[PDB]
Amino acid sequence: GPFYLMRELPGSTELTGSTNLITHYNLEQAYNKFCGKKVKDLPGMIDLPGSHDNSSLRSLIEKPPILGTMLAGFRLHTGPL
Amino acid sequence: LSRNEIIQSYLSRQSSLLSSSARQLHVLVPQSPPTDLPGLTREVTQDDLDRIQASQWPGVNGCQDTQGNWYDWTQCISLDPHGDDGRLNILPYVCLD
Amino acid sequence: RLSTLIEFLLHRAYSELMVLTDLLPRKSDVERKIEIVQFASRTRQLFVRLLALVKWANNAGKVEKCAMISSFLDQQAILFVDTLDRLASLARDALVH
Amino acid sequence: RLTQLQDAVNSLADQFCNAIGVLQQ
Amino acid sequence: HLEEHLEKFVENIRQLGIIVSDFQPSSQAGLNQKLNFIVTGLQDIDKCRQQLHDITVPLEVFEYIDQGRNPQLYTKECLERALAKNEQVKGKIDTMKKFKSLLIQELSKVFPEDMAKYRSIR
Repeated sequence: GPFYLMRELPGSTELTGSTNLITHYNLEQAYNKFCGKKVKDLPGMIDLPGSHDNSSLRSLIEKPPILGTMLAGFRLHTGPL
Repeated sequence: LSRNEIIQSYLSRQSSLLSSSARQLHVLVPQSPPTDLPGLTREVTQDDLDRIQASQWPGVNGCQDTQGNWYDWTQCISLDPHGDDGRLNILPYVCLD
Repeated sequence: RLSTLIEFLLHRAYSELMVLTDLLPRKSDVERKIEIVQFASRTRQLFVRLLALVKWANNAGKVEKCAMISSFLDQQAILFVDTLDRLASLARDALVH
Repeated sequence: RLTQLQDAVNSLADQFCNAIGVLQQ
Repeated sequence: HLEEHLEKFVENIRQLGIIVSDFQPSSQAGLNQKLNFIVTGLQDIDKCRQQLHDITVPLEVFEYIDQGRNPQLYTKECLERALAKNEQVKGKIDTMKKFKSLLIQELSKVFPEDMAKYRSIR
């Protein structure tokens, strides 16, 4: 019977999985740009702007990121050979 | 707890079905407005005592079933509620050895 | 903020490299102080490239945290379903008891 | 009979459990 | 904007200092000295300009940048994993709904009363 049945009815909610997985936060454009970039890197841009990159240097930079001008000018004389 | 192997899942169906199991289903029994002691206040009526001992009472002394076969409490009823080969098996209610 | 602290740390590292180059040119040889200065300059260039990469990461697409939160919500829903199943398991333990 | 009924009720409740488990899996 | 230009100028000054150290004694040591002084002054300027702003990026973003990859790499993989996860839970829910509809049809075939009560529910 109706009594002691259907303890409660939930109602309507928005937060649900949807076919538009991309628009959950409205980034359907970020995913499109990601797919376009995949169909086409930072290291490449750095090697194009300059020369190349390394390994110990990257580790030192990561560790650093985690952590008398006249005399300096004159001190130049090291006989640079 | 992952389970879900086709073999592991298949074992579950057989074990569960075995414990559980054209109508061939028991005759519907309706409302019981006069109970022998509180409902009808007919406590110790001699007809009731005679009926339980020898007459067929649909729910006090047995289960009627359909097709007319009468199964007493001691007996085991074999019936087929689903439309399938497999048949439900009500073991005896009393089971007096 | 954090990029400012990273730039300050890079400037401190550059000052330390300048002091090391001073020591090398002072106690280092002519063909040694130049090499030490070149190494310190390469390290400073690597630090500047790392700072540029940090800026590009602080910029570009700012939805990474949004996607992470969505994935966390999905994982929480899955964990809630698993907890519901385990609750059914403890309920059936109480039942067979 | 009554033990069979209790086991059948428990298996019905388990039915829910295994089905949902399979689904999540 | 201005901070990116200052970083590019610092990178150019570092490249020039490396070239001067690698080349010959003829390169003016006073020139590299003034370049280093101007670089230090510009860094103090890069600082002062960027001393009160933002405050975010508490993520392995630095590890991905130092992991020989750009957001155009590690961030893409993370977004793809999140998209796979969200697509999978939707498949979960859809299959659950399908199984529920199947069992609803079966229980409607079972009892007419249940059909009426689930029609009242719907």
